[PDB]
Amino acid sequence: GPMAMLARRQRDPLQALRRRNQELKQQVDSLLSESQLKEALEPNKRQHIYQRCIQLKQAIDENKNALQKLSKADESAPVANYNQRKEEEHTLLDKLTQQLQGLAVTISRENITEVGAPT
Repeated sequence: GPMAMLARRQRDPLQALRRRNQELKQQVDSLLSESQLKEALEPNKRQHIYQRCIQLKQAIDENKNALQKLSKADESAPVANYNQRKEEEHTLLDKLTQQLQGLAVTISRENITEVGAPT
């Protein structure tokens, strides 16, 4: 068509995924922005942050699954820096996973109301 001049040329799934990963990071930073607020000391907000944390964690794990599935070694695509960027992407997403996971548990243990196991 009349758009035969795409300078982007986003072939590699790594680039598409990285775009989404960068977006996830912005959401994580935003979540931390909530956990950084004094108004977030509100008991109710803790559960709300906990919910947002689980959602993002699910999203990152989803990307991690996608990234693992987009490892076409049977195809002549993984060339040196390709595998390097793929591994480094694991490093970033993993820390974000741990960042949320650690925070989530920390917040989840702010609900020390039930000291037993009721049905």
